Formats: sequence, structure tokens, C-alpha cells
Amino acid sequence: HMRTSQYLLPADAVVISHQLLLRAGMIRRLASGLYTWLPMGLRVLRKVETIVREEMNAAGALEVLMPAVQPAELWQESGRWEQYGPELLRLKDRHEREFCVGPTHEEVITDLARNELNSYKQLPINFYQIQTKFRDEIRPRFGLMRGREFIMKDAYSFHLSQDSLQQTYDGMYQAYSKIFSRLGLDFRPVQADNGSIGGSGSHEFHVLANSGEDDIVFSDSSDYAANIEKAEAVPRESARGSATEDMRLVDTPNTKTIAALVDGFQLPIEKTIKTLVVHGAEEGTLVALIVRGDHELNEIKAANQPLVASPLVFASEAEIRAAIGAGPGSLGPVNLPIACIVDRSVALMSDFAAGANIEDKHYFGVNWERDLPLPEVADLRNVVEGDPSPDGKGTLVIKRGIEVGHIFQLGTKYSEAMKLSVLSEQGKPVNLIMGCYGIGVSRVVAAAIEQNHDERGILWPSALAPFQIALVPLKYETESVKQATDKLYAELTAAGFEVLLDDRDKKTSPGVKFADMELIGIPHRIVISDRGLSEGVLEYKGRRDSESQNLPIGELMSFITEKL
Amino acid sequence: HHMRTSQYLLSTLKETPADAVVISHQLLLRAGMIRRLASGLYTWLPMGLRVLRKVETIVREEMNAAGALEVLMPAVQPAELWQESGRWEQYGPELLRLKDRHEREFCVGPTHEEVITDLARNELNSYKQLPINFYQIQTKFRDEIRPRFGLMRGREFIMKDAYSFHLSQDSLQQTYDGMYQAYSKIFSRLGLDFRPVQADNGSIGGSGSHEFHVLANSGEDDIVFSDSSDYAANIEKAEAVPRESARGSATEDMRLVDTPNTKTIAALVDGFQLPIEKTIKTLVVHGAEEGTLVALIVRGDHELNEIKAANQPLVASPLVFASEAEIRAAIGAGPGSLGPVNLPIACIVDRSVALMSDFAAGANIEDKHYFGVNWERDLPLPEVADLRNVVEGDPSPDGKGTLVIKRGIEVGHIFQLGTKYSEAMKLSVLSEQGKPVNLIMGCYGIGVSRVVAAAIEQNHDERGILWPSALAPFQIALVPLKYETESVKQATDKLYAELTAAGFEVLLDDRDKKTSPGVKFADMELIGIPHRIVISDRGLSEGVLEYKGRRDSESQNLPIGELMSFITEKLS
Ligand SMILES: Nc1ncnc2cc(-c3cccc(S(=O)(=O)NC(=O)[C@@H]4CCCN4)c3)ccc12
Ligand SMILES: Nc1ncnc2cc(-c3cccc(S(=O)(=O)NC(=O)[C@@H]4CCCN4)c3)ccc12
Ligand SMILES: [Mg+2]
Ligand SMILES: [Mg+2]
Ligand SMILES: [Mg+2]
Repeated sequence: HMRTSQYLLPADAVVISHQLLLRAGMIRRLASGLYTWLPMGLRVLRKVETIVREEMNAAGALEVLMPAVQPAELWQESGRWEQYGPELLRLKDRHEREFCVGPTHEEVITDLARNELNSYKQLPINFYQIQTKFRDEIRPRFGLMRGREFIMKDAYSFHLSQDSLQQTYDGMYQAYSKIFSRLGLDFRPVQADNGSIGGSGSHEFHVLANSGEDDIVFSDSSDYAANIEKAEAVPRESARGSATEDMRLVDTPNTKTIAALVDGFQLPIEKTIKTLVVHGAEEGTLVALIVRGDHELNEIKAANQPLVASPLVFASEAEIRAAIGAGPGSLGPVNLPIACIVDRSVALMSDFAAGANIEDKHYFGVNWERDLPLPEVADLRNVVEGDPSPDGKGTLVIKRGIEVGHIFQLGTKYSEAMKLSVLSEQGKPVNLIMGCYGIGVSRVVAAAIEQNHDERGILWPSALAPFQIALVPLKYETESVKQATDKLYAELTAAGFEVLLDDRDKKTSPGVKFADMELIGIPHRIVISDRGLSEGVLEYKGRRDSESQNLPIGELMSFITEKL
Repeated sequence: HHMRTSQYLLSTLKETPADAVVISHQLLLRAGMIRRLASGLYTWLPMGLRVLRKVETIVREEMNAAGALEVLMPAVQPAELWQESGRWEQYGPELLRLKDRHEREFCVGPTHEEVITDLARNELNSYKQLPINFYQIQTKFRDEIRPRFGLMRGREFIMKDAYSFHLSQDSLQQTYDGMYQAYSKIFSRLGLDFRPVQADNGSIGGSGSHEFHVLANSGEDDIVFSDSSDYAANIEKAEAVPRESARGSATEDMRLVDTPNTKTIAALVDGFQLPIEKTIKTLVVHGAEEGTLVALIVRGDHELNEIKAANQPLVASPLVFASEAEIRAAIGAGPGSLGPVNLPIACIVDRSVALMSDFAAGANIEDKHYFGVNWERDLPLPEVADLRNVVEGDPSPDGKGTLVIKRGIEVGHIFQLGTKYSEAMKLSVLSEQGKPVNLIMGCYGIGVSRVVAAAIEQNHDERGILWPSALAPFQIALVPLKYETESVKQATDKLYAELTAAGFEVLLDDRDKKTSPGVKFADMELIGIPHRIVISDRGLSEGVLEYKGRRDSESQNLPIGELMSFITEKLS
């Protein structure tokens, strides 16, 4: 008998999921980013794991279990030993051999693949695991959301052709949809950054919650959906305005922000531009990226520009001063001695202000072609709320998302570097084309609470509830109650329901018991008492019900079976 | 959606390393169940993972039935907890230590005593909560100095580790007996021939422990049984009593003899035609009093038991043998010339040595021995104790029968820990009376990875693996002949669907004719699948399938109409 004598058990906790996971006796902190699953919490995790496993299996993926401790030599082959960065936990064994604790498993599976895959007849094939990762998050926080040790489902698929990858990638995308549907989450798949302008080689899956760290973008009139990183921006204006002012050089002291320029000289913000200087791909060069004053530079879009070094490095003040002859706050496209790219919206601007590339000065009345030639145009900005959908169908809305899934097309990145090759039917060597697919299993648990909670505590989706029914007997010590209760437990448990019986003594009031069952998020409660048994009635309340109701002892099993 | 050999069996060319010297390691490799990543680190391949999960499930069912609560604790653990217990320093070089990016110190958990104790001192705040038993099935790491024998001595491996908490020793005993009973059901259900034995607590510590062993010829432990009672013990723990009932009369006078180039029992025996049962070995070890030495004496055919030796109050624990320089300074003679006569250090003799007569021993003079030594006449008998290992045929210490020594693979070990952690880490709860009680603890471990391998060590034949029923990765193998032909394909796929629907685990061999039927049949047997069904045109035209059991010598025809009834019968 699962009893409450066994199972039940701030300041550091800021987000709701962290607070309620602690209070509901689901997890306990061991150290920074390291949490034990308590008995109640583990039940939830297992239900997530099961559903994930079920759908992965149904999509044709084969479950493996790879080691956490991995030899550095494999990581040196991929170059990620160095390149992965300080989240990689590195160590040495007693023989001074070097290893990491796995943040992910691309290298391990690739090593497996090149030893186990030696025929085209084995392909396509998709391996996955549900296994504990380590990532040395610099500032572990938000409970399970940014842990160091966490549970991930990671899958890896191997292919002979790009078309074969697409099929599996689609099937994985479809499997993710089912998973998150069955977990009863309000979620969305979105386009994500694949490291190029255009393409659909990456997708994310987000639990919609107001605490989400990602901004995700949807058309209100189409299927368009993307992370703001990936979301294409097109201008609200259809044409460039005609020149109505002459360009003039103006003294602008203490004017190093858009706000200073707007308020100082009573300009509309739509008539100002920012110039950000970044390193170019060509050694020792700089590029100027220009967005409108009320817009932000998208750093993903910036880096993805051929001309711009990837990853993105902003120029130092000294670099900018040596190159241009003035500093941030006084920069612009007029008499600019470095390469320049302007945003689509900037290209349609007119009679606009800009730094003069002379300290504490701006040009007003700048017009393209008349005053200077228009530089290369590109999509450089973040979309904003209400912008046109880039597919040409509707306007954009911006919601917050908690990423719980992320899929990728890898190409031959790993297969080239680690020499994973298979002979085709024709006998031509083929570097295997690869995809990989990840779900933050432990993040999912937290994300469910972020989305689903109330003032009484956790509201589980039905598939995640640790127990289905809570039996609350009043003065279980009385033997008449303690026979009805135990009969009830037996029947319900026999009918294949998960039941928790509150076995606690009189020192725990019925009120506290009711609060705990709701805090933990049990969807159904039944109350037994002498008063109730006398009249042959049981008291039943739903988790999201306003008031309790009385049910005849005989008709409960039929009633409860309906609810569940 | 079928489970197919083209996916599951992976490469034809298997790892065949030089160190693959045990059968479990070889067959696990050859049947595509594990693959090596590095020393002591193995991936569970799809076939192999299926077997692991079946062990875990049964383990989990019985832990839950014994009322233990499943948790899941981190692998990476802060050093500060290990410093509280003292094990940060004391555990030794099998503890894998590391630093994070902030220079903070951690280990990867070899076991979780400190973590579960730290949990208890935060979660256990009332006597009404006790007794309570927590367990997990979770990946450990131990930096085994020479990883070998595949899964048996890995570095990363799966353990089910449980920990119980108690206000009294009587409470602990009840739970400990429950876990003992629960372990028996697990290994019974896993279809293993196993035995629980009395054990030493070892480095885990405490007083009172048992091991569970799978009986196998490749077992690293020596396990001792009576031939007439239920007496069972690891040779580490097994009490030794003499075969001799009393001390024989002195027949020889003691005399000094020159014995140059005589520094082994064998050399003494061969040199002087002495029975080995009339010789003694003197081992000099460090005493508990710092700077002191103790001589331990066993009969020349016997071995010193190092656990028994360390447990002697006079002898330092852990056991340290004295150097030749220490011995020569102390005694004036070296190894090969040592004995109890005119010995200027403390001495302890084995029980069997106490009953010896007319024996030979080193004279504590270089290159000399005494022959015809007799206790009391020539020198007083020093302290007596149980110092040796038992041998085949010795009296059972319980009094019933004579001992027999078998070889065992340890797959479980349970311990009574007392308060060694709860005292060190300040874990206390008030009793009903309101008095502070340091919680009394026990811990229980099953080597889940080792179980998989141990099953193969015990159960195999010339054709490959023999899985016990509950462990087989699949129950049925469908081997269609000309799966490409639509008739056989339709029948095969139909057959897969029906069997799957009944709840059987089926593997379909979808490989083309480049893999011959003979290789297919061998592959299926090597993996250890208990039942196969062959589908062919010649069969379907007669309305029969060709069945064969893994343990059968011949096939038999099976009418299609009686499929479920026949196969159901076989799988029961
Ligand atoms: N600190 C953390 N705490 C809790 N959950 C976490 C989940 C991920 C996570 C989850 C899914 C996918 C990814 S990923 O990095 O975008 N992708 C991968 O790792 C790929 C896909 C699977 C194999 N490699 C990260 C990263 C950090 C986490
Ligand atoms: N190198 C290895 N490879 C594979 N499996 C292994 C299992 C154990 C193992 C298994 C069970 C119990 C123990 S133990 O050390 O005797 N006891 C404990 O660790 C106790 C039991 C619960 C936790 N502490 C070790 C030790 C090394 C192993
Ligand atoms: Mg670039
Ligand atoms: Mg300036
Ligand atoms: Mg001692």
C-alpha cells in the first residue's frame, strides 16, 4: 500500500516550477544544478520517460545506452574537446588518461556507427537513449530548467542520402508532436537556426509559458512559426519616401544613444539608425551592420552573413576608432571606410539622421543615392509584434516558449571528421548524412508546472499525475473506516488505478491533508468517514472542482472509472 | 513496424580482443549486445539493452514488494559530503575525482551512502516515518585499476543500491531479512542457480553481511558449503576448525638443524622428506601498537586469511606485512628462518597449529630450523585464534558435515552499517520517549550489469547463449525463406502481427539471401532466442510452419491453424 507515511516530504527558488517541485516533495538539491528525485517526483519522470520511449519505438528508433564518461580522443577528432567550451566537464582517471562527462553523444554514436555500419542494407537507422547528461552551466538556476546534471532523450540517425535524412527527420518531428500531445502540454513546433540564411534544417518544440526564455513568432493567418532568432523580417513600408530635406552636419554632444537623439533633436525614432561594427570573415577586417533606431540587431542573422565572422565578434572601441576615426555614438554610413550592410527597413528610409563618423556629430536629412550610394541590403533585425508575415499571409505575434525539444540536420560534419563511410549499392564511398534529435526530459517535468498551476499548487496533465486517486480517511484509527478505506484501496488498485492512501495520524489535520493532496496535484480525491459510511456515502472532489459532492458507496467504482 | 535483424544484429565483423577471455564477454560481443568505448566503458547495443531492462524490471518489482521507495540520486557529488564521512580520502584510487569550472571539487559516485544520509537528515524529522528504505537503479563509476572480464569488472556499471533507516537494531534486522528474502526472489525469478552466503563487511564496513553468488566455474570468489547443513560462507568469512581432535604425544626431541638455501615450505619438505603437515609458516605483520610486530603462524599446507589476521586486536588493520629489513632488525634472521622458539615479538598461532606435534620451524637463526618442536615441553603455547582459510574436506564450523568449496560470481551484497554514517554526519531523530537516536542503517547492492554477464557464465553451450526465460531479448525468431516472395512475406508479416498482439516479443529475420539459412539459424541460437519459426513456400502449400526450440535437436512441423495453442504451450 502506497501510504503517505512514506512518500510526502524557498530563497533559492524563483520560478514557480522550482518552488512547487520543492514544496510538493518531488526533488531535493544536493548542490548547484544537482537534484535528487524524491519518490513522488520519480513517478512523474518515469511517466514522461515511458511515453517518450513508446513514441521513439513507434518511429522505428532503436534504444541503446551509451556511457557518460567518454575518452577525450573521440572529442579531439570532432574538435569539440576544445570547441565545445567550459560547459564540458573534463577530468582525468588514475592513469592520467583524459575524459569528459557526456553533455551529448555525437562522437560516441559516430564511433559506434563506423564500427557497426558497413552495409547500405543497414540504412537508414536511428539510435536513441534516455540517459543522464552533464553540462557545467555557469550559473545553474531555475531548478530543473538550467541544471548541470539532467536527463535527455538523444537520438541519432544515419543516412546515405539527404532525402533519406528528410524522411526520418519528418518522422521524428511527427513523433515529437505525439509525445508532447500525449503529455497534455500546450506546445508549438517552430523553425530554428541551422547556421545559414534560409533552409529548414532545424526545428524547436516549445511549451508555451509566460516564464519562457525564448521568444517565438507565429503568423495569425498561416502555418508560419519560428524562433525570433530564425524569424524572417520584411518591412512594413512598401516604398522609399522621396527626399524632402538636404543633408547637413550638426553638432551633437552627449548624444551616444538613440534616446538622446530622439529626445534631444525631436526626431521620430523611425528616422534614426544604429551602426554596430563587427569583425568580418576576412582576417583583420570590420563590417558595419545597420538597423533602424527602434529595431534590434539579430546576432544570428548578423553572423550568418558571409562577410561577417561567425561566431559574431563586436569590434572594440579602439578598433572602431582606428578604422573610422570616431567612436560608438557617432557612427554611420556616410564617409564610412569599411564594408556596410543595412537592414531591409533601413533601405526604404528617408530624411534620416546618422552619426557622421566624426566625434559628437550627426548628419540629418540623409537620403540614399543622393547623399551616398545604398550599400548591400540584408535581413539583419528581429521581427517585432505586428510585423508582416514573411510568407505574405497575415501579421506576426510573439509568445514566450520553454524549449523542450530540438532537432537538427548535421550533414557530414561528424562523418567527415571521424571517417564514417559506407559503400553504396554502386560501390561508391559515402560519408553518412546524419540527424540528431533531443528532448529535455527533466525540463519537461518543470515545464508542465510552469504552464499548469494555480494558488493551491500543481495541476498535472492526466498522463503526468503521480497518482490518479487520493484516499483521505478521517480518523483511519477507527476500524470501521479502516476497513472501508482498505477495501476501497484494494478494489481501485485491482482495477488498475494508482492510489495514494493518506495514512497519517490525528496530528495531521484533515485540512492540511487536503492541501497536501492538491499541492502535489492529485487529480481526484475521495474522503471516508464514519459519518459517511453510516449513510453509505463517499465524498469525492476533483482537483479543479469548486465543491465536493457525495457519492453512494456502491456506484463509486463505476463513477471513478468514467472520470479515469 | 517490425523489429528486424537488419537493424538489430548490426555488423558481421565483431570485436575480438585479446583480453576477451571469459565466455560472457565473448558471447556478449559476438551476439551484438555490448560494444566497448574504452577501458571499462561499454555501450548497451539494442539487443543487449533489452536484457538489461528485464533484469531492472524484476529487481524493481521485488524492491517495491519489500516496501522500498525508489529515488534517483545524482552521479556527480560534492567532495564536502565525502569529507564528512572521511571517504574522500579513505576510499582510495577507485574514486574518480574532478573539478568543475569554479574549481569546486566533486567525485562521480561509486556508491551513495553520503548522499542518501544527507537526504535523510533533511527529510526524516519524525519517528513515525521510520522504518524507511530508499533505493535507486543508477549508473556508478569505479576506477577499477585493470578493467576486464567485460561487464564483470567494468568502470561504469549499473547498480541497484538501497539504504534503510531504523530506530533500533531489531527494526534493522526485520528490513535486512526482508531484503535477503527479496534478493532470493529476484535471482529465483531471473532463473539463476544462486546461493546466499555469510560474508565479511569489507571496506563498506559495519558488522553482519551476506553475499549472493551465481554458481559458475569462472567465479572469482571461493564460497564454502557444508555437505550436510545449510552452512554457507565466503572463504573470507568461513570459520576454520581443526580436523585433529587433540594434540598428539611428543615422540621426538627438539634439535637444531642446518638448512641453507631453505626459504620455502616446498624446499624444506623436499630437502628433508618432511610431511608438509609437520611444517609451519611464520608471517610477520605490523602490530596495532605503532612500531610493533606480530608473528602469525599457520600450518605449511594452509594459507593465512588476511581478513581474519587484520581482525585480531594485536594486528594492525588494514594488514601490513613487515619488510625484510624490519624482520631482520627485530629477530636477527630473515624470512625462511623464522618460528615461535626464542621469538622476541608477540605471536599468534592458528587453531590447527596448536594441536601439532613434532613439527619443524625456523630457528630465528639464519639458515637454521628446529625439528621435533612440541608445545609446553620446548616452549609455551602462545595465543590461539582462527587465522587460516578452510580447505576442502575440513569440518563444518557449525558441527554438521564437512566443507565443500565452489566458485561464485557475486551479484549482490547486503550490510548492517550501524551508526558509522549517522554519527559521522549527525543524522538523528527523537524517539517516542523524546530521546536523541542516531539512525541505525543498512545498505543493499545488486550488480545489475554483472547479473547479465553472470547469467551467460552459468548458462551457455557450443551454439552460444542460453538465456533463462525472463532474460531472453526475444522469445520467437521468424526466419522467412525468400521473404522477398509475396506469399512468404504476407504469411510472415501476418504471423508477426498475431504473435505480437498476444504479447510475445518477436524478431523477424529480413536479411536477403547473401545471409544463408544456416547462418541465420546459428545467429538466432548464438543470441539465445529460445524459439524459432521458419516460413517457406513448401511449408505454406502444406499449411504448416517449421518450428524448432533452442534446446531441441530436431525441427517439427506445425499446422498453421494450431499456432497460438502450440507456441503458448512452449512459452510456459
Ligand atoms: N542545463 C540543462 N538543464 C536541463 N535540461 C537541459 C536540456 C538541454 C537540451 C535538451 C535538448 C536538446 C539540447 S541541444 O543542445 O539543443 N541538442 C543536443 O544536445 C543534440 C540533440 C540530441 C543530441 N545532441 C539541449 C540542455 C541543457 C539543459
Ligand atoms: N567494477 C564493477 N563492474 C560491474 N559491477 C560492479 C558491481 C559492484 C558492486 C555491486 C554490488 C555491491 C557492491 S559493494 O561495494 O559490495 N557494496 C556497496 O556498494 C553498498 C551496497 C549499496 C551501496 N553500498 C559492489 C562493484 C564493482 C563493479
Ligand atoms: Mg558569416
Ligand atoms: Mg561618440
Ligand atoms: Mg586489528
